[PDB]
Amino acid sequence: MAPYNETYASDYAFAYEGMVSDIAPADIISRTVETSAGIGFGKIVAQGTSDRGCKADVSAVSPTAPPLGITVRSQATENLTLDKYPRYDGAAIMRKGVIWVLVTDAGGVVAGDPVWLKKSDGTFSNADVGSSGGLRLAGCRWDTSAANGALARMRVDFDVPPVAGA
Amino acid sequence: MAPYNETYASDYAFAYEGMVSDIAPADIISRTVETSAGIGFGKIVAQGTSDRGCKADVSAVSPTAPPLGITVRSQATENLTLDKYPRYDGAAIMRKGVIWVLVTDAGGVVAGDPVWLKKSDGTFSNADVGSSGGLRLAGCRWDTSAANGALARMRVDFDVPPVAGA
Amino acid sequence: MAPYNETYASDYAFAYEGMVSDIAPADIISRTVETSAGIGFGKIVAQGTSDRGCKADVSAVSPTAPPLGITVRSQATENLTLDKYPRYDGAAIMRKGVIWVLVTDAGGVVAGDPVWLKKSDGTFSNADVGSSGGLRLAGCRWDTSAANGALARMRVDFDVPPVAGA
Amino acid sequence: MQANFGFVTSQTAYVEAGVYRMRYPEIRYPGLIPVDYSAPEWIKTVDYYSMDGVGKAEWIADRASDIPVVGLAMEKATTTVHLAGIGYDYGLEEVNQAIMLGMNLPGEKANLARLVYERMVDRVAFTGDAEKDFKGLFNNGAVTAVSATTGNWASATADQILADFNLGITGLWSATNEMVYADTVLLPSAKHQIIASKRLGNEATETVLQFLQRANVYTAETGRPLTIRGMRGLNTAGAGGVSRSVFYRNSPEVLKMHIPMRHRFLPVQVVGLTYKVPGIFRLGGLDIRLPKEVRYVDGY
Amino acid sequence: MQANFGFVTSQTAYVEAGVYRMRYPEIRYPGLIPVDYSAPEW
Repeated sequence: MAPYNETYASDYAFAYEGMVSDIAPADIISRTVETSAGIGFGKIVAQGTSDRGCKADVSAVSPTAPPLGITVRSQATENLTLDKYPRYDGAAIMRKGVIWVLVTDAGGVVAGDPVWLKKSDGTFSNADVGSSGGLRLAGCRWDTSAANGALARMRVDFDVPPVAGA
Repeated sequence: MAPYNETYASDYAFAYEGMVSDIAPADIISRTVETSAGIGFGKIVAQGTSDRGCKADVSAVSPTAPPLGITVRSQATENLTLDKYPRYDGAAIMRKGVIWVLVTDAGGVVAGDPVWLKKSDGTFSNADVGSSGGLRLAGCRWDTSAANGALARMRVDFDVPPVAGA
Repeated sequence: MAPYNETYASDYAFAYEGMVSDIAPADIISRTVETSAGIGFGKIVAQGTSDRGCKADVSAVSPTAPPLGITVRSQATENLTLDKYPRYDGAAIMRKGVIWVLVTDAGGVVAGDPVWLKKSDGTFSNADVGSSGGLRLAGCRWDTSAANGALARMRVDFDVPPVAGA
Repeated sequence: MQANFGFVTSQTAYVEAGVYRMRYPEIRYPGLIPVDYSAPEWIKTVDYYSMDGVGKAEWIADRASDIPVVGLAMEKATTTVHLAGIGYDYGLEEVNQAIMLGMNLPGEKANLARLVYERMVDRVAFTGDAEKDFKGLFNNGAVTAVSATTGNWASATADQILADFNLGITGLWSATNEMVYADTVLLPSAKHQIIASKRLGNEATETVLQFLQRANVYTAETGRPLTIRGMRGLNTAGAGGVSRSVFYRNSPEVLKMHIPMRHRFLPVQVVGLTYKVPGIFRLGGLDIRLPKEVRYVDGY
Repeated sequence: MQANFGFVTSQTAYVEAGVYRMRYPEIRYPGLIPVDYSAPEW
């Protein structure tokens, strides 16, 4: 009977942090979490050192060492970390479907835009940062107009090599 | 009751030359073998002259004429050629899945590496040969650490155009 | 049936972090915890801003603003913080009895020694630090010889004003 | 070894009915590692509880308030459980064609999948993978591993053999402050041969060294027997690539391996003339709770 | 080594029955040292 965090919303929300939207194709890949803390749901991941592991640290990704994919919302995750994949757990990375993610940009994004990754934190945006600290995920595009700090769905394809931007 | 080629192995092997590993997506394509001799199972193939044929000769592939794909282990192949696709036969090329192939490199390969093709023979390796005789399959990566002349599984995507390396 | 952290000890240990040793007198005082995180069991506390609160931050204690006392091991503490007094909780400060505390000194302590407080962290020792960062709890003495990082019981009286030492 | 589903036979030839399957070593985990299947199929962690107390007594006299006090405590510990799986597939012209020769391809794959299943469980139980950090029984880094008293067991007389064998039991007794006894010994199999064959160093009766079965420390202090086994992977598990042997107690409170769910198969998915078939299971890594009740002796 | 009389029980966890007490060596004096209690206790 818990009425806390009641906002009396006008209508239903759109999605959650890492939920997918149904479509026939999806490469979902099982990896093992390597970071000491968990990994959030809609997040980018790099290639681990365990030959099948992944890390949440993408500060050193390059066109030669591209990022691995994006985690998905699992909803059965050990109930000790709130919404995360705990250490030593199947990660369920996705690299082909359409997924809801979080926007980090001042002016927001619109339907068809490039997707730029900020290597410092691992956040998605519309344009390059400008100090050799951003990559462009070459095969990727948005699918929703959204403001700053809101959820937008994007279409992703990680087999296309990334592009470095200074 | 044939005990020849008994090595008393410690445990089961990993795979054979061209076997696949299960996953939801796979482009498997039917082509007709054009070479006089057959074509091996885990091998690269080029675009034939019959508008649906393939050849095992990849000595002239370029970014303008990319390779076609990789054959798969069929296990029902006319029993006259030992492990090959005979002349004038459906070839079953694959260009999206994950497949076991043979490594030809001195130092071996590790989890995430570029895949380089040697046009002279058609063998896969980790680094470029160095005399304008190698291509880089742009969308391709390894998935196993393996030594020289061993089997390693790699993930392949042939829609990404290749990169020429001198 | 939990056998982890089994050390097969020769005989029983002496006490825990903040346990008391029976004696007729004891001023035990009820205060309310003010720090965002909890407060450990055998710890020193300062005078809060809530007219009956206490803080674990003793970086600014002086002879004009003496410390308040030492917390005691309660064993009924909300089971969400392991061994601490959570925020907004009765603290049970002690300022007259004999209590087991933790030693932070290179050479250890012996039976009758002065008690010196290091204001930077709030640790007890045998001699002054030497940079105007230590107080002497004037009425206080040890009661056990102990090495570095071990438990020793000390007799405490907080009505005697402290002495500043440069 | 080829893969064609076909060989050329002749009319004047008699093909034998049986087929020889290539041999692999036995499974060896049942009976040495306690495993339980009681937990529910989809659980996430197994945790459990202990407790200890602490006090001190002192000399007091003549009406004083000084009388010391005692205290109590408790503790909890945790392990995890994970999921894995294997399954097979075939084409449309691999199965409708292997019935022409009466081979039953789909039915031959499930049996071998269960076999490789048991293989995987064994490998996890007795060694480590370094992907989930499941330390095994033969290479756990928390237990104490000591060398042998200058014993090679080749060109070594029976006195050295007996001294080396009882070194492990006495060391396990001295490492837990004289409280516990080794129940089970695992030896490399070649060394087990050397012991079982060499006589007791006797010209008098030439009895074998397995007189150890009734004169070891454990079987001497008490009346209970001692169990000695020869294993397979202990040949080079030592510090410098030398043989290793293990002395331990073999109780469900020292070792534990949980396997909530066993291998099952899921329905068949069909995609463009290809039948993809999955199959999954889930287990939890081996858990050595008392590391002082397991002892490694290298150099035998 | 928490000392709070309280433990959280997860819904997706399994608990084993029984608690384990830490072990201490045996007492060893009776039978080896003759001890009597005949004296008036003060």
